[PDB]
Amino acid sequence: GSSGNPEDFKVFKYMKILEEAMENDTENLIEKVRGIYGFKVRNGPNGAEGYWVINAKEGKGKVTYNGGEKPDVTFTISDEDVVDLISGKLNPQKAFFQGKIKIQGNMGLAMKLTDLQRQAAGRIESI
Repeated sequence: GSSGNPEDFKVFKYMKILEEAMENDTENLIEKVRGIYGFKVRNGPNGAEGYWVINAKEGKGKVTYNGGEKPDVTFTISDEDVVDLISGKLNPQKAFFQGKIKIQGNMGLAMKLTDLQRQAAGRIESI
């Protein structure tokens, strides 16, 4: 599988701000959802594939390429669609259903991850 550099992925800048943003919340909700996240991102620049590990288990929330640690939950998304998911434009719910999101749900942890994605949606209004 042709794998170009991870910087060329759209998720690069998103996961880099993910790193900050998760803990950037003043009440560091990362401590509620302490876990290790594995992001398997496909459909890279030229059919490339990437994998970043978000260590939130320590309450840090840092993302590292080939983390080496066992992620409590792992997601599988396309580099193209991640931008809508992380922006709150594309529903990870509908994405899960349509195969854009393949996540091994942890009954406790991924539900708090479900809580965090509510914040990542960036919605203020009711509809």
